[PDB]
Amino acid sequence: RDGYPLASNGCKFGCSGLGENNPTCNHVCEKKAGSDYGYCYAWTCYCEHVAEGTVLWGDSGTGPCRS
Repeated sequence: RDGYPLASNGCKFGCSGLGENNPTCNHVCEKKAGSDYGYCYAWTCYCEHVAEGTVLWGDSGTGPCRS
């Protein structure tokens, strides 16, 4: 299951312009998603094979990500 639902209106995984060092998006994807498919454009991070039952409400970069 793809991971582009952006459940958390604030942020899904790492990657966040207006935020601290939240590069977890890398390990996160290759950890629970066990895949190297990530998409970061704005203040947030996307991934594949993460929405397959897993959770999605902000990782480390979450918080001051997007409104």
